Amino acid sequence: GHREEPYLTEAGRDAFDKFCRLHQGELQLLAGGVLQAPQPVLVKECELVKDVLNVLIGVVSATFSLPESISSLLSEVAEYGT
Amino acid sequence: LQQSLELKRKMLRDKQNKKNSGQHLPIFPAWVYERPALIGDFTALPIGTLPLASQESAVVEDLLYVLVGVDGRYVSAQPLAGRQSRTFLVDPNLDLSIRE
Repeated sequence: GHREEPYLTEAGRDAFDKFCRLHQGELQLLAGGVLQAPQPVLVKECELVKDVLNVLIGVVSATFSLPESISSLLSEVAEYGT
Repeated sequence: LQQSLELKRKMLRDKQNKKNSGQHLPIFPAWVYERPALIGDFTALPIGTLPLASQESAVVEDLLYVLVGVDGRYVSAQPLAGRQSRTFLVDPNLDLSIRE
């Protein structure tokens, strides 16, 4: 056996997140320092759920002060707690 | 904390010169007021609270003490009763979610 070198559209959860930071770096190069969009990591899933459910109680957190599309998904429920 | 003894002396004098026929109105002895016992307020791991899942279990048992009158290891009751809104001092280096 010598398998079919993971076709892209099926191989994710590491290779897609690697891949997100690749297209992010590409856009940053096409801008050239004038974009500089970091933090393509961090953290986990369940603790983020307890975090956002805590935001509904008014609570402050590590990312709530007072890929990369989770900021938009997070704003939709952040403005609920405000 | 001591001006209450002045208050007790004034209300003592008021009832004393008012009701002049009976035997002397009852009093407590002074130590009942002077005890801190009767008022409800009076190896711990210096890791700087590293472990995130263990911080909840440590602070909640300090909470289980602080709900009923006892300063904790990480929470601590400030030495007022100057005022009446008795504030508490949590540990600085905590998870801010937990500290909040």
